[PDB]
Amino acid sequence: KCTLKSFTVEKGIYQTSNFRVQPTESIVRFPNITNLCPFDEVFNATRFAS
Amino acid sequence: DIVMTQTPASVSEPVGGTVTIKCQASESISNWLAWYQQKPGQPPKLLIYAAFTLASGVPSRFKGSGSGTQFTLTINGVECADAATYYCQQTYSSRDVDNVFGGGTEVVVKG
Repeated sequence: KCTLKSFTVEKGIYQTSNFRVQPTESIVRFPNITNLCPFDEVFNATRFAS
Repeated sequence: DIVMTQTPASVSEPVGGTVTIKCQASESISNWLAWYQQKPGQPPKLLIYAAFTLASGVPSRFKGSGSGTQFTLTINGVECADAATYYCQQTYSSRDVDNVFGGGTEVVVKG
């Protein structure tokens, strides 16, 4: 009824909308890297260059 | 972490020439640099700091050049009074460093 914007629908076949199975869960895959990048030695350096 | 070498080991040139010393770094140290001279039986004295600026009371014959990795110390004219050992100091990062100063370079002037 909402698609036709009418309270009465004549006999027939109407295409209303679409369907799509929603995702079940979420996964994320990254390489087995554990070393943390040397942000400390670059940022926390006592003296910087010119 | 920071290691340097100083070359040449020794130089010899008559009174009218120009003597030059190379101080090279494993990784770049920017301008941060200092050149030191010690007479025998005498503590070292600062000659060039920041690799470019002349020290106090030092004659205008010693020139420091280069930036980053390669640094050169050039003397326009010798007078047989600069015959001594020269060192270059990293003065950049000394967290875990065996020696802030580099190798020894003795200057020999034959007059």
